[PDB]
Amino acid sequence: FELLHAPATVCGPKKSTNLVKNKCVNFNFNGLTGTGVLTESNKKFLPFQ
Amino acid sequence: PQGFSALEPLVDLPIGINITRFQTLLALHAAYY
Repeated sequence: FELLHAPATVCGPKKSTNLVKNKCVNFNFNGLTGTGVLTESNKKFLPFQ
Repeated sequence: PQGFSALEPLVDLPIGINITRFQTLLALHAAYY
């Protein structure tokens, strides 16, 4: 094991559960975390957003 | 030209080196800014 400056390119496996909609949920998106209701929407995002 | 346009990311690299110079590698067989 070697760790000098940038330990952000060799990590362990990452899990991904199922998704649900229209119900309160405590979510964790790419590190962004909160509580809400995840309902599909219409807003348009540019491919890097 | 005196217009407007935005710029989008392409390539993020975790290379993380200590840079204090810059150069260009151009062919040799109307310029840049």
